[PDB]
Amino acid sequence: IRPTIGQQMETGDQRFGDLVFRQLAPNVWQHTSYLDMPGFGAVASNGLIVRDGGRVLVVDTAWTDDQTAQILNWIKQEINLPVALAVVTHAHQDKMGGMDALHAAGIATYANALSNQLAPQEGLVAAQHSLTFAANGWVEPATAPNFGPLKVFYPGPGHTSDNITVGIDGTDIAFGGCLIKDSKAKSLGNLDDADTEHYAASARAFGAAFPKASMIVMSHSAPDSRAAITHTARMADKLR
Ligand SMILES: CC1(C)S[C@H]([C@H](NC(=O)[C@H](N)c2ccccc2)C(=O)O)N[C@H]1C(=O)O
Ligand SMILES: [Cl-]
Ligand SMILES: [Cl-]
Ligand SMILES: [Cl-]
Ligand SMILES: [Cl-]
Ligand code: NA
Ligand SMILES: [Zn+2]
Ligand SMILES: [Zn+2]
Repeated sequence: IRPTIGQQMETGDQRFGDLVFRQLAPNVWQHTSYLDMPGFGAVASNGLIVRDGGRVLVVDTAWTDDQTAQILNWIKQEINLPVALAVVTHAHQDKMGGMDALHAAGIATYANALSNQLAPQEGLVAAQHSLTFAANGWVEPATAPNFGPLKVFYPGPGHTSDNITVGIDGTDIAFGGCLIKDSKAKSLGNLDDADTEHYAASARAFGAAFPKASMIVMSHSAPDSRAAITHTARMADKLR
């Protein structure tokens, strides 16, 4: 039950197969999957599940196809509405490891064009659709058709050059993915593929994109305050 990296079990977490689901809002769930790193233990990765009327929107895969299938299973059981689309927040295993499971389920997948271009080099499957972004980082609306409350924002390079973020419009929830670390984080996680020059501005950009989101959901920590953004940014300031 207990990851080395990620939030531990708390009451109101629902354990379903190998995954954990935490209701954040009437219409928003966090999905948590665990990659058993040999010798390091389980690494939690969080995405989101959003009910938008008669359809469900997914943010990020699990680490694996098998885990992402369990997410669909959980959605089927708990919401029992079709998954309209998945948005995946950059081309790394924690965010796009389960693309095949979404595709096999006939779920329309969207990623940053650059994530799609990077997917093959990262041993991953591209999303079937490419999000492009304006100079101010907002998704080009035509590339994000019928996204409902998923408000996609490319904050700039940080965790990766392709990392994107998702505000859940009509909620106080914004999703920073692996760009954002919790307010008590000692580390910015894996900086291997990171843009250390732009990280801070990108963390802040995310904050300013979703100025009214009080609940910040991220890949490897329990949903947190805006302090997650500000702390991530302050840590990122040291990188320059
Ligand atoms: C949680 C991480 C430290 S690992 C993860 C990602 N890495 C992977 O998905 C790798 N496939 C992986 C290899 C070994 C152990 C865990 C993940 C990355 O490089 O951002 N995201 C990192 C992050 O968000 O900082
Ligand atoms: Cl709620
Ligand atoms: Cl503008
Ligand atoms: Cl906002
Ligand atoms: Cl700090
Ligand atoms: Na890489
Ligand atoms: Zn990553
Ligand atoms: Zn990550």
